[PDB]
Amino acid sequence: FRNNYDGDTVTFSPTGRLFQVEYALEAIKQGSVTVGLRSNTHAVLVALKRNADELSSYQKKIIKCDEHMGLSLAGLAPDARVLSNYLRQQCNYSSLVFNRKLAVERAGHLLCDKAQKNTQSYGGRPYGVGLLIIGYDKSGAHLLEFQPSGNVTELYGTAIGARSQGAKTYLERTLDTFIKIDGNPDELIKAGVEAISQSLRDESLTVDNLSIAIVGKDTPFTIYDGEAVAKYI
Amino acid sequence: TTTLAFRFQGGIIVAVDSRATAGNWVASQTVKKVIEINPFLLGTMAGGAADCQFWETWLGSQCRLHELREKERISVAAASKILSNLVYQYKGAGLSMGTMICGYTRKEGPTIYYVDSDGTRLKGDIFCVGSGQTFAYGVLDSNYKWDLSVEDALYLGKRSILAAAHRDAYSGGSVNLYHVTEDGWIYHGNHDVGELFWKVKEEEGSFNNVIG
Amino acid sequence: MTDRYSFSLTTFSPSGKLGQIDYALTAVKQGVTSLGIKATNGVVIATEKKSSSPLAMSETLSKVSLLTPDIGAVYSGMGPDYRVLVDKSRKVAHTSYKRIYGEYPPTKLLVSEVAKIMQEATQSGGVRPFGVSLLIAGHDEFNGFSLYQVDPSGSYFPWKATAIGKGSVAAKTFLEKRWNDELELEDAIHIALLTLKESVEGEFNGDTIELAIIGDENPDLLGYTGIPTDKGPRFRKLTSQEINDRLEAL
Amino acid sequence: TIFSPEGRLYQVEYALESISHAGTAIGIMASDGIVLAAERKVTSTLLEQDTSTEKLYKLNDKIAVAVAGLTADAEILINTARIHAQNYLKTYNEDIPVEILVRRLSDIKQGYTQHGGLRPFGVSFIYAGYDDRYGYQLYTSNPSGNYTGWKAISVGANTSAAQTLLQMDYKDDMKVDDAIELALKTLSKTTDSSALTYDRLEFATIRKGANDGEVYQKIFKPQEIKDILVKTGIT
Amino acid sequence: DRGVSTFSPEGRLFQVEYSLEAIKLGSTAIGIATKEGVVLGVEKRATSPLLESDSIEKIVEIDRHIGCAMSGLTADARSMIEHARTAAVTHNLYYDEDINVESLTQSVCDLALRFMSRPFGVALLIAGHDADDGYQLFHAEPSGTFYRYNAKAIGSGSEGAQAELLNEWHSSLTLKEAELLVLKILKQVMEEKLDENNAQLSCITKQDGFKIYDNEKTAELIKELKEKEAAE
Amino acid sequence: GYDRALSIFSPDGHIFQVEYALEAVKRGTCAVGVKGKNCVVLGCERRSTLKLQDTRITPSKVSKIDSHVVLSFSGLNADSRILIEKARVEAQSHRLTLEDPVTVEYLTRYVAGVQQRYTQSGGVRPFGVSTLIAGFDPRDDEPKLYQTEPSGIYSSWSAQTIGRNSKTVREFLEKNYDRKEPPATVEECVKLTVRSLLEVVQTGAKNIEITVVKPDSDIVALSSEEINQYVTQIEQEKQEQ
Amino acid sequence: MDIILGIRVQDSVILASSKAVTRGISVLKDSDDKTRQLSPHTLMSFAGEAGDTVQFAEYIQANIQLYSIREDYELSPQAVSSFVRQELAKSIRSRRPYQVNVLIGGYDKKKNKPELYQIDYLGTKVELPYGAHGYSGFYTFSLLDHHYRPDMTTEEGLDLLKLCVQELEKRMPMDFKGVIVKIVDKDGIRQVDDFQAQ
Amino acid sequence: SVFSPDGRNFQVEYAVKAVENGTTSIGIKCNDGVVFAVEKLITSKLLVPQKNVKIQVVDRHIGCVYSGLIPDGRHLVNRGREEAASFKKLYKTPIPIPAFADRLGQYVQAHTLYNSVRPFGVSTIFGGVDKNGAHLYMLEPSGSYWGYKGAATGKGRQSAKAELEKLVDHHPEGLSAREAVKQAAKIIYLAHEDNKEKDFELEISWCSLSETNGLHKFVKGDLLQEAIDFAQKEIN
Ligand SMILES: Cc1ccc(CNC(=O)[C@H](CCc2ccccc2)NC(=O)[C@H](Cc2nc(C(C)(C)C)no2)NC(=O)c2cc(C)on2)cc1
Repeated sequence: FRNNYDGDTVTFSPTGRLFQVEYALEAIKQGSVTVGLRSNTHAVLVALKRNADELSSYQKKIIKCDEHMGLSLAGLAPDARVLSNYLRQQCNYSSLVFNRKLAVERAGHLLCDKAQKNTQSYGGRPYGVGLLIIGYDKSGAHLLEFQPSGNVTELYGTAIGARSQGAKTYLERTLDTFIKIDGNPDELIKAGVEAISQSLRDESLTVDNLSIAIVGKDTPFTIYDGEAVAKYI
Repeated sequence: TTTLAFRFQGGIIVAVDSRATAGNWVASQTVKKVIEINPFLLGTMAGGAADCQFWETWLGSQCRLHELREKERISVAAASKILSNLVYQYKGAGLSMGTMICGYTRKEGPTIYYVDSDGTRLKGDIFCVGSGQTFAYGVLDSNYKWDLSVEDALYLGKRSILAAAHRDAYSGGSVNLYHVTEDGWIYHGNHDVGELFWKVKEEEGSFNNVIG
Repeated sequence: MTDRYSFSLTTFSPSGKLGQIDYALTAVKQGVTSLGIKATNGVVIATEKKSSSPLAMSETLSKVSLLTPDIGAVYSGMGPDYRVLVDKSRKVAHTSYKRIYGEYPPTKLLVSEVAKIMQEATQSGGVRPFGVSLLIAGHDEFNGFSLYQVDPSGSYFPWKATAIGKGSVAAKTFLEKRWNDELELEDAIHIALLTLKESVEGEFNGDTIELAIIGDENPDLLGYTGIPTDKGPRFRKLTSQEINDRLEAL
Repeated sequence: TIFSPEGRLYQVEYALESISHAGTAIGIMASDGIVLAAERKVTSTLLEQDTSTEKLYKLNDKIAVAVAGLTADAEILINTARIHAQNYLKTYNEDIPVEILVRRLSDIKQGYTQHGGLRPFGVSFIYAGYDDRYGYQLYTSNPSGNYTGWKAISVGANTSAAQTLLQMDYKDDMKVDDAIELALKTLSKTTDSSALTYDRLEFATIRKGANDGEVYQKIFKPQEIKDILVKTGIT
Repeated sequence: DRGVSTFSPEGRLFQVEYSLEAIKLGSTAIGIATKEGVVLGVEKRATSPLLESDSIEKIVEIDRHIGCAMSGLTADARSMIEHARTAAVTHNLYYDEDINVESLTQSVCDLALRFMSRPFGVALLIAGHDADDGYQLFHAEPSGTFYRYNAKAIGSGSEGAQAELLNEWHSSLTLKEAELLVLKILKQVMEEKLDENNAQLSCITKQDGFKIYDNEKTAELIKELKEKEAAE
Repeated sequence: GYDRALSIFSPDGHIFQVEYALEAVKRGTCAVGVKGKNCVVLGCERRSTLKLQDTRITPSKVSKIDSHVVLSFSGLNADSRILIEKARVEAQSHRLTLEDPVTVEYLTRYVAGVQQRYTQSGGVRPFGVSTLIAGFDPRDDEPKLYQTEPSGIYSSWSAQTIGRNSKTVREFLEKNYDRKEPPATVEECVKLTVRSLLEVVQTGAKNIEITVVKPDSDIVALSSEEINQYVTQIEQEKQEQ
Repeated sequence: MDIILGIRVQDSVILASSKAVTRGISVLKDSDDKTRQLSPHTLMSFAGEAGDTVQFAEYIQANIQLYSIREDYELSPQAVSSFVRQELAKSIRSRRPYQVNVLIGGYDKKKNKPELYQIDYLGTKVELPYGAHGYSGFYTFSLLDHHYRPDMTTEEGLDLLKLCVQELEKRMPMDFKGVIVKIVDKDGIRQVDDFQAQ
Repeated sequence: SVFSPDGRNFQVEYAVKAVENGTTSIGIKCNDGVVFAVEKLITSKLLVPQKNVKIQVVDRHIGCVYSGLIPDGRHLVNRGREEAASFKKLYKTPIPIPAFADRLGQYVQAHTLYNSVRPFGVSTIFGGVDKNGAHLYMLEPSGSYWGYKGAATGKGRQSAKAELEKLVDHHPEGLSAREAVKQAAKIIYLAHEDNKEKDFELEISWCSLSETNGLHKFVKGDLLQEAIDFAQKEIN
C-alpha cells in the first residue's frame, strides 16, 4: 500500500497519491521559517535564516527577481536557485519583448507549470522547496505561496517552514490590522517581525539572524540584512 | 601598422607603432599594439584591430589556464600554436591578423614566432609585420648586427619604426619599446613621432629628404 | 512518448540459456505444422490453413508468401510476426540487393538477411524475439534449388527436407523414411501431402491446405512478352483445384 | 555489464557458460600451415551438408575463423570483420595483419562488456591466418573481449579433455599433415557421438600452396573430409 | 534501492545523503578565515611509506586570489577544479577583473547540481579575497549548497576539529596564530604524528595571493608549535 | 539512449561498482615497478591455466605509450587495451599541440581522468584495471613512477605493486627499499624486482618478465635467459645458514 | 610556387626543398624546412597554400607516429603514401580542401628498395624515378629525362640535383633562396646541411 | 503501459481516485450555451477572495473547469490552447467543440500508453458555443469523454449528478442561460454537503449565444450575487 508506490514520481498509489511529491513537500516542513504579508501599498518578506555552526553564515533565503518582484525560500536551497533563475528570465523576457513588467499572478502560473512537469516526467524529481513571492504590479501589492506540488495560492499573508503554523495563526487574527498599514512601511515590517516570533522555541531573533525584503508603490524590491535590520529587533 | 621584433646578443627587441585607420581616416594615434601576456610573454598586433585585440586577449586567458593546469609558464612555441590553431579553425571566414609572439623561457631561450590569419607559423630571429613592414626591414636589415649593445638595439628598433611611420601613410603616432631578457620584458617607454622625428633628424643628421 | 527500455530483454541466465529465445521456440512448437521438401527439379513448402470459424475467409490469409519471383516462405508460430518479417524481407531484397546489383538475391543471402533482422530482435533494446520459425525455399542461377530454416535466434541451416511446429517430430521421422536424392517434383508434392495428413485434425482438402512450389519458369505468369531472356517466376502457389486433383489419387 | 562482488562480469561468465555447450573447434599451427577443425552440433540425415556452412568462415584471403557459440551472433561479427579488412586494404594497399583484425573484433566485444546495456555476443573465435610480419598465427577471442595467441587451442565443448591431448601430442617442428591428424584424433576422443563421421565435420587449411611462395586457403568439401578420415585410420 | 534523484520519506535526497557519508571517510581539511588572510591545511594520509608524499595534491590553486582544499573522493574533484579555473579565467576575460569568491563558489555548486550519473563524493573548502567582501571561506557540498564560515573542518576528524575551532576562533586572530591553530588541530585529529610530510599548509593574502607552503616553512611552524605548547 | 546510473552510492558512502572493480584488479596477475637512481624497472608475472601458448604474438603486459613512457596493468586485459589506446592518442595529440612529448605526470593525470569519468557516467561500468605508468620526462634524468586505480586516484611511488598477492610483495618492498639509497645500478634495480616477484610466482621461468627504462627513450625488454641469470644468483647465495 | 624536388637513385631517395617563405612583397624567412619526418625511413615534403601546408603535414605525422607506437612497427612507404593519398582524396570533396602537394620519399626495409611518391592536392598518386611540384617541374622533368640513370649512387644523385637547382636559379622568376637537401636510405634520414655555398 | 488481468489499466484507476478526492465542479448545458461552476475551498481566512481563479478560458469561446490535481488541469489547458491555436492558424475558423474534445481526448489517452508517463489526475468539464450549437463535455483520466446535458465530478459528484438528473427530467423543453447560472449555484451549494469541513467560495462562468455573443465570460458582480442569493434561499 506504501510499498512499490514511492519508487518514482511517475507512479500513483492505490489511494490516488503521489508519494515522491508528498516527500518533496516534507523537505519544506524541515526548512527554516519564513513569513509574508502585504497591505495595499507594500508587500513584505521576513525570513529567519538558519546557521550550520556558531562559526557559519545564516544562509540567505531571499532572492530578488526583478525591480518589482522577489521571493523567500524554505527547503532545498539549490531548487530555489533553479526556479528563481527561471523567474528572472520570465520577468526579463516580459520586459524585453513587451516592455511589460510581468504580473505576479503570471509568475505564479509559470512556476506552477514548471513544477508540474517534474511531477509527471520519468527520471526527474519534484522541486524540494516552497516559495513566498511578493510583488508590486499594475493591480497593486501581492503575496503568493508556492508549493512544489505545483499549487500556488494568492493570500494577504502566510508562512512556511519549521513551526510555520504559529505565525500563520497569528496572521489569521492580525488580518484586519496589517491590511490597513498603507503608506507606512515600517509598521508593516514590524507586523512581519512580530508574526515570525510566534514560531520560535528557538530564541531571540538577532542581528545576523534576521532578513527583511520589501517592495511597494514607490519602493523597488530591496533586501535588508544585519545593520539595516537592527532597528526591528 | 608597423610592428617589429628582433633577437640579439642581449635578448629581444620589440617595437610597434600606435596608429589605427579606417580607409584614409586616421582613427587614433594612441592605440596599444603590444599585449603583455605574462611577465615573460609579449604579443604584437597588425591587421584588423578587433581580430587582434580579441584573440590575443583570449590568448592570455588560455596561457593563464596552462599555468594553473601544469604549474609552469607556457612555452612560446605552445603559446604561438594556440593562436595559430585557433586562427586556422577560422580560415576562409575572413579574419585579418599578423602577429608576433615573443618571450623567454628556460627551455627555449629568447624566441619569436610570427603568426598570421592564413595559418602561417614561423620561428625566426627577425620579423616586421604590417603595411609598413618593408620600410622597417630596410632600416633594420642594414644596421642589424647580432653584437648590438642593448642601448643600440633599443635605438635600432625605435628608429626602424620611425622610418616606417614617416614613409607609410597607415603608420605613425608613437613608438612603444620593449626589451625582453631572462628576467622578463621591460617597457622602454612611449615616444611621440611628433617629437621624435625632429630630435632624431637634428641628432643623426638624417631625413634630408625633409624640408626645414 | 520516447523509448525508455534501452536494454536487452534477452539476457543470459547462469546456465547459459537465453530465456526469451527458448520461450520463442516454445511458441513455435504450439504453431501449426509446416514443411519443406527439396526435389531435383523443385522445392515444395506446405502448411495447414487453420481456420478460426468457417465464417473466416481462408484464401485471404497468406501463410505461404512470395518473397522474390524465385523465393517463397512459410512459417510456424505467431502469424503477425511472420507477416511483418515478410514485409521487411521483401524490402531488404530490394534495398540491399536489387537496387545495387540489378538482379534478385540468391536464396542463401536473402535468408542471411532475414536471419539478421531476427538476430537483431534478440539483442536490441526494448524488444522481444520474433515468435516464428521460417522455411525459405528458392532457386538461383549459381546454387540451384535450396531450402533453409530460420529460427528465433537468427540461426539458419539448409535442409533436404524438414518440418516445424506442433507435429514436427512425427513428420521429420516420416520424411527421413521417404526422402531420396532422385525425387522429381511431383514426387515431393505427393510426399508433402502425405506428411501433412498426420498433423491435421479436421477436414483435409485444398481449402485447408496452403501449398507452393519453386519449379520451372512460368512464362504466362510474367505479364509481358518480348524479352526472351527471362521466362519468369519459379515460385508458384498451387490452386485449391490443383491440390484436390492430387488428393484423389493419393 | 555490471560487476559481481567478486569482480567478474555476470553476463560474460554466463556467455562463456553458453559457449561450453557448443560444438568443439580446434586450431593447430604447424611450421608450414594451420589446421582448422570443428564439430557440428547433434545433426540429422536430412541436414544438407553440401552447401552447409556454420562453423568455418573465410574473413579475407589470408584469414579464416572457427566459431563456437551462437551462429547468428557470429554472422554479425564476421561481416564487420570482413568490412574492417577491406577498410584496411583500401586505406593502405596492404592486407590487414592478423593481429590488427583480431584486436578490432575483440575491442568490439569489449564494448558490450562496458557500455550500452546490450548483451554480449555468445561467441568464441579461433583465428587462423598469415601475414608477412609474423607468418602463421593462431588467435582466440571470447565474449570478454580477451585475445591470446596459441600453438594449439580448442573452444566450445570438452576443452579440458581436448587441451590435455594437444599438449600430449604437439611438438614445435610439426608438419601440416601431422597437425591434420592430431586435429581429427583429438576430436575422436572428445566427441559425444558413437564415432566421428564426415557429415559432422568442417575442415580447413592455410598452407604455403605447394610450389609458388603464395598463401592458400582451403575449405575441405564433404568428400574431401571423408577421404582424409580414411588415411588417418578412422574410416 | 530505486533511483538517483529519489526523495526519502523525511524529504532528503538519498544519493546526496550517501555522498556526505563518503566525505566523512576523507582526509581531514581545515580552514580558518582572519583579517590578515585565510589559511587552509590538510592531512596527506599516505596509504604506505613508499608513496611520495609531495605528490598528494589536496590543496589546489584556482586563481591567484582563490585557493581550495578538498576531502572525500578526491578524484571527483578534478572536474570541479577545472570548471572552477575556467569560470575564474572566463570571468577575467569577459570583465577585466577578478571574480568574486562567492560567485566562483556559486558556479562550482551549479556544476554540483548537474546529476552526470551521481553526486560528487567530495566537499571543498574554497578560500580567497576580493575587494568587496575581503577574506572569505566557503564550504561547498555536493548537494549544491554552500556555506560561509569563519572556520571549518571537513573529513573524518571534523567533529572534534569543529569543536576545537569553536573554542579557539575569535575575530582578531593574526595569520601566524591561525597557522599554528590549523597545525595544532590537525595534530589532534590525525591518526598519525604530524610532520612536514603528512600535512600541508597554505594561505591567501591580498598582497601575495594564494601560496602553498613548501615543506621547509611548515616544519618550522611545527617546531614553533611544539615549543609554544611546551612552556604552556 | 541508455543512461541508467550504474555507479551509485550505498548508505555507508561506498560506490560498490568501483569497489568490485578493485576486486577484479586483485584477481589479475601481479605487476610491480621500482625506481632506481638513473632508472625505473617494471616487472610482471604470467598465469598457468594453459602452457601451449605462443609467446611471440601474445600481448605483453608492458605497453609503450610514447617512446619514453610505458604502462603496465593489473586487472581485466580487455579493459586495459581501451585505456592504452586513449593514452596513445593523447600522447600524439600533446606532441601536435604543445610541440613536446608528455610528462609522465601529465599522461598519468590523463589516464586517471578517463578512469574517473567512467565512475560517474550513465550506462558505463568502471575500468576493472589499475595501472603502473613509468618513464622519464623529455630532457630530464629524474625517474618517474605513478599508479592509477579504477576510482581515478593517482600518485607517485618510490616503488609499488598491484594485482594478486601484492599485499605480500608490498611487504617485501617496504622493508627492502631504502629512501636514502635507491638501487644506483640498473643491475641491482633489476635485482630488487625479481626478488620481490619470487615470493609469488614460483620458478622465475616462462612467467616473470622484465622491462627497463633509462632516460631519452631508452627502453629494453629482457629475454628468458637474462632473467634466469637473476633467478640463479639469489636462490643459491641467499640460502646461507 | 615553392620548389619541391625528389630524385630516386639506386640505394636512396633524395629530397630538395626551397628555403624561402614569401608573403606578398616580402621574403619572411630564408631557412625554412618544408619537410616532416614521418617515420625513421619515410620523409614527406610539401608545398601549397599558406597555413594548410604545415597543418596537413603535422596531422599526417601524428597519424603515422601513432600507428608506429601502436604496432611497434614501421609502415612501408607504399602504405604511408596510400594513407596520405586517401586523406587528400577525402579532402578534395569536403567543405574546405587542403591545398597541399606532397613528395613522399622512403626506404622500404622489407624490399630494400628506395621509393618516391608524388601526390597532389587532388589525391593523384604516382611512383616515379624523379618528381616535382609546381612550376619547377617544367624545368627539371626534361633535364632529368636526359641526365638520370637508374643505377646512380647517392653521390651521383646529389650532382644531378645540383644541376636541377642551378637550372632553377638561371630560369625561375623568383628567388627561392636555395634548397635544403635530405637523404633517405637504409640508415634512415640525414641532412646535407651545406648545399648552398659548396 | 500495464493492463491488469481484468483488462483495466490500474494506473488510470488510481488516477480516478485522485479525482474523486478533489473539489466538486459542474457544467450545465442550456438551450443556447453552457454554464460552468466550481467549489473553491477556503483553506484559510488569508486567501484573497475572488482571486484564485480555477476556471480557465481556451481560445475565446471555450470554458474549462476540472477536479483533482490542479497542476494536472493547467497542463491540460495549456495543451488545449496550443491545439486551438494550431487549428485556427491552419483552418482560419475557431476550433469546433467536438474537435477540441478529441484533441484533449487523444492527448490524455496518449498518457496511458507508455510506462514512463503517468496519467492525468483530473477530470475536466469543458465546452462552449460553435457554428452549430452549444456542447458540453467531460473527460476522464483515461481519455474517455462524451457529450453531456449535465456533468459533475469531484467529492460531491453523486449528490450533484442527482440534482442534474432532476432538471433534465423536469425541463425537457430546455433551460435558459440566466436560469442555469442560478441552478449551478444551487447545485454547488447542495454538493458542498459532502465536503463541509471547510468554508467555500463559489465561481461561475458561462458561454451563451445571446448573453455573451458566444464568447466565454466570468459571472461577476450583480449576477453572481443573485445566484448566491437564490442558492442561499433553497437551503434555509
Ligand atoms: C589594437 C589595434 C588597433 C589598430 C590596429 C591597426 N589596424 C587598423 O587600424 C585597421 C586597419 C584597416 C583593416 C586592415 C585589415 C583588416 C581590417 C581592417 N582598422 C580597423 O580595424 C578599423 C578601426 C576603426 N574603425 C573605425 C570606424 C568606427 C569604422 C570609423 N574607427 O576605428 N575598423 C574597421 O576597419 C572595421 C570596419 C568594420 C565594418 O568593422 N571594423 C591594430 C591593433
